[PDB]
Amino acid sequence: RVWRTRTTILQSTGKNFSKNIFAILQSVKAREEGRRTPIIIIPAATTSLITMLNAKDLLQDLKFVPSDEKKKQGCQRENETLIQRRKDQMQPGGTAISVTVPYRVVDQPLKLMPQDWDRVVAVFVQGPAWQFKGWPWLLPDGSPVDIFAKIKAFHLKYDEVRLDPNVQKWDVTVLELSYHKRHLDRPVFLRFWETLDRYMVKHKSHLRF
Amino acid sequence: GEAFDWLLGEIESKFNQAIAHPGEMVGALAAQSLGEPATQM
Amino acid sequence: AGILFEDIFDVKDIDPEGKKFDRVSRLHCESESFKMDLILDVNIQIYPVDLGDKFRLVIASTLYEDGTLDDGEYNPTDDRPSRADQFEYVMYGKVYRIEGDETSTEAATRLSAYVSYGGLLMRLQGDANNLHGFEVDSRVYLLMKKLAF
Amino acid sequence: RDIAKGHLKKVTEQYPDDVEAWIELAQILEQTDIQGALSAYGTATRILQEKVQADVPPEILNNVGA
Amino acid sequence: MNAPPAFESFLLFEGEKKITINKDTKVPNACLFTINKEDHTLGNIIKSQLLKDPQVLFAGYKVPHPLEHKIIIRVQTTPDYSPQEAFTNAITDLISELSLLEERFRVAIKDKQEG
Amino acid sequence: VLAHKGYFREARDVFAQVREATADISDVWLNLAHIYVEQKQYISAVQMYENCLRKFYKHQNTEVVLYLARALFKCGKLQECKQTLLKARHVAPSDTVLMFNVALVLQRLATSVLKDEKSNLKEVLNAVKEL
Amino acid sequence: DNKKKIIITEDGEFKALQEWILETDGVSLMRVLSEKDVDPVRTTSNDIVEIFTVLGIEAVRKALERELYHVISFDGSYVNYRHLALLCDTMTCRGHLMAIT
Amino acid sequence: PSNKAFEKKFRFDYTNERALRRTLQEDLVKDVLSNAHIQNELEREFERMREDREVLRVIFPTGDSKVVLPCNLLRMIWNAQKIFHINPRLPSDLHPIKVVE
Amino acid sequence: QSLETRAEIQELAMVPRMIVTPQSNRPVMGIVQDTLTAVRKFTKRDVFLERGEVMNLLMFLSTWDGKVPQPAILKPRPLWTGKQIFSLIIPGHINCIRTHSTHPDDEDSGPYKHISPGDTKVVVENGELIMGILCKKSLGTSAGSLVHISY
Amino acid sequence: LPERSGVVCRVKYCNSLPDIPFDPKFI
Repeated sequence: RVWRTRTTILQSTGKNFSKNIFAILQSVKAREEGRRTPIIIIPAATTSLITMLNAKDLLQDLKFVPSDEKKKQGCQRENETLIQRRKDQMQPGGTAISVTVPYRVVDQPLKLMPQDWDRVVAVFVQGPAWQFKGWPWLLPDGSPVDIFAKIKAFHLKYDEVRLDPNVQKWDVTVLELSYHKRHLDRPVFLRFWETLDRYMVKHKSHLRF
Repeated sequence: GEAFDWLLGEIESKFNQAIAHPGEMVGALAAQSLGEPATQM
Repeated sequence: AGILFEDIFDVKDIDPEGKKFDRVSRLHCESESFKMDLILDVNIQIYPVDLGDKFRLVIASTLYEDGTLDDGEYNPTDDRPSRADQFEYVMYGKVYRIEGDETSTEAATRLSAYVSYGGLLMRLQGDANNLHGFEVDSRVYLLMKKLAF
Repeated sequence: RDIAKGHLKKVTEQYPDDVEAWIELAQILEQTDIQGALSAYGTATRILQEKVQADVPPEILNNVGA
Repeated sequence: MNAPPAFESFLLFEGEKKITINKDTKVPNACLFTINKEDHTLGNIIKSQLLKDPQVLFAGYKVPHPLEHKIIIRVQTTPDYSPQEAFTNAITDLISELSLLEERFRVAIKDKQEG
Repeated sequence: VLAHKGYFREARDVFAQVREATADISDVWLNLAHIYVEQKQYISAVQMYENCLRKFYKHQNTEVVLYLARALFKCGKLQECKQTLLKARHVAPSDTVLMFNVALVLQRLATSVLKDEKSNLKEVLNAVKEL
Repeated sequence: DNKKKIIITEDGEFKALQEWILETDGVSLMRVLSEKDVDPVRTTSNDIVEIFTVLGIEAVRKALERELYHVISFDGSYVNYRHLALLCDTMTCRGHLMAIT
Repeated sequence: PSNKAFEKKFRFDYTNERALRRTLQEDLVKDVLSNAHIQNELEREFERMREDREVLRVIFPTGDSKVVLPCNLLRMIWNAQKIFHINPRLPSDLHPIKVVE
Repeated sequence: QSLETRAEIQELAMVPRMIVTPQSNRPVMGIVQDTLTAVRKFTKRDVFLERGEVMNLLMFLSTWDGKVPQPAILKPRPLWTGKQIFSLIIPGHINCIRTHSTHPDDEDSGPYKHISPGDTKVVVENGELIMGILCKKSLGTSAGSLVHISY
Repeated sequence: LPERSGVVCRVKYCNSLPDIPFDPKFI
């Protein structure tokens, strides 16, 4: 009695390949037969914690600066907040080198050109809905939800201040800043860039940077 | 380096809150901190 | 892609020190091609495994074959194609530690990547060329299937 | 053959002193479970030597060797 | 002296809404239904029925304080189906289930007696 | 045949099923390793060639050792490639292909040492001799 | 260990040494301290009144804080050193052992 | 710390060219390998810790390493590592002089 | 009986301001008595919950942000681990290492040091429970306990 | 453009059949 023969030596212990491989061959046979700009928001109203004048410190240097001194210093204004920033990013083989292409954060929204308006991906809110009047996606009833419910918003406030009732009802990310501990600012802004990057890469990666 | 700045900032912050507050009745606290465990003996 | 690792393992020992829990047991497996060591806690109640069982283990960074990078929240209603369709047992968890034979003079030849699946631990100990996508504090999926041979 | 394997397993479990049932089971196990076949032939050998007190047949020795 | 009268578990006061809906703020498509003067007899069936809805992402309930006659059921469904209708339907057809049970039990009873 | 036709994804799926069914066919490991090289997954391929050699051959199969050398070369591991090709040449010293590949790896190593100004005198003198 | 001698090794290890110590019933700290072969640096009475008469008010502060810590730490419980230091400072603020009576 | 352990844990030798590339980046290791001022500052810091060693050994004899202090440095460091995704497997940009100063 | 007194009480003697005591720098309020037994049983490695049971337990987190965590077991059936829900309770991003009561002393020396066989050695990172079982060692009124770190 | 000279190695996808099994015979 012999159990291993010329036929059984070639066979698998229990798996059948025919169904899987013929499907693969059918796919191959079918082939042989031949069968971008993104956007983000900020508040223009001058009582806001982030302003058109200190914005580039908060977002570029990841450094909080009271606007008090910025106007007291006589600081001059940009037409809008668009950065061509350097940040060295690691290749899938691990070597880091920086590359950037237009991002626009909102500072003077109604001057915006027809090409750009509907680009919002993430959004810095002040609170009152009048901040968005005339913005596209604003619902004709005056409701801004088509922006905030589909887009990851941001709102910059002091840690101590009781959250704004519109913002708390709205789909907006709160950022808590200290009055006196300047060192705690950097991780907050890092969290901002983290969340913004998550959003851009998951939902607006096809937009160009 | 980015984290090292933050750590030095946190160490002073957490240290300054640990400072004894003027007005603290440390005598009453000491008396209670010694009298309370004496009840468990 | 997003497949951080993948290999055929065969179970060499179940809870060698004796069963510490009822619904969870250790699998002391060794791989066949990359020659990896593996300690894995499986819910032995829903997914019973025996000694000498061979299973395909595919620690993946995401479940979408297009590699579109999930966001870690649970939502069962989704028509997108998922790797879970061709796998029997699927876990989720963080990598919480990576450990090798590092020396002050040269890098590690071997790495042990630790993963915690919401409490069930794992340790994938191999050589320092396989465990490269592993980076502490990052989500990973275990995607394993027993082999009908 | 799988049915026979099941029946002989029940037979050997009910009557472990039946040498023939152990040998027949061993002959079936040779195809898929070498350790099971060895255990079956070893049991038959043990029963023959200790209880029948007869020498081991050459066929069993050959099969154990294989 | 401070015993509440037993009726307060089911009798409606002046102004009490039988049910109050409030949108939940932390996520889209999620509401909080607050039943006044109700308990686990109504909370477990609605919670469980909501879970059979394949379009219900989250469904569950709590009694904010057992001596408070208020319960909170929370529902959150896919964006293409409001929680309101999720609740409405799960009761629309839960009523049917109980009527179907009434009809089937009534026939089983008449079938047992002299049958 | 699918791999030879260049349908490496489909061929991978076929060989992956075969390896799932049996661990004892040497050619299945080689075919998988070849696909890993073609998919530029050199780190995995090198490991499969080494484990294949240790598991199925009681002697150094020069064709498999050459495949390992090819993977190490594409991986940029020129030092390991040199040593692997020398191991193959020690077994089959008359094979001009092994001699050619050794000469090529030596030239690449010298080219690298000479291209990078960080290289010291002992290194550069060795590179000159290798060239 | 607090009753064992502890002396640093040349390589820096603390290396406690066990030495025969005599634990008396009754006290005469000054006479015992002056006996030859008695270590005058560590020998102590565990009796604060003796400490005041033999080593003075500051020595009293230190000795009182240790004995009070000893009783309060016997069952293993812990009290922050602030409360012991404050109590011992007040009991010795006026240069004499001010009883809490 | 023993005499040998003190060096291996707190010296920060600046002569081993190979190791510094493991811990620091390429634009830091030539600053610590060529600049004499940085090496002198690092040696002064080491002498400072060597003196603090003797200070601690006279403050806490008996090797009582446990202490009560305001900020939990180990935990704050750990919070920092998790807040910035430090990844303790890459070379860090923290130039040593920034730490000493 | 006056705002000046209510304010003083609210800002000096309010209960949460009294969690940590100057007497011994440790907490004096902790997870104690029955709920400590329940949380020990709940944080074991072999505790699993259905969607139906977790979606009900999350109803009781006040500070929950409303997004159900990805279950530690997705197939063959969605299953959440006890530690997974308990991570939702731990506030912010706490980082501490504690040891469960039944931790073997000879475990930190041998292998399985960072992967404990018995699920001892509580490890909480980034505000999540990575390993361990909670008991008085990590939730009680003891120095370095989890509530102490939280405070 | 001159193709950068690679390692001279022809990749062969093999399907070598196993030797015929002359296993010991059972009686």
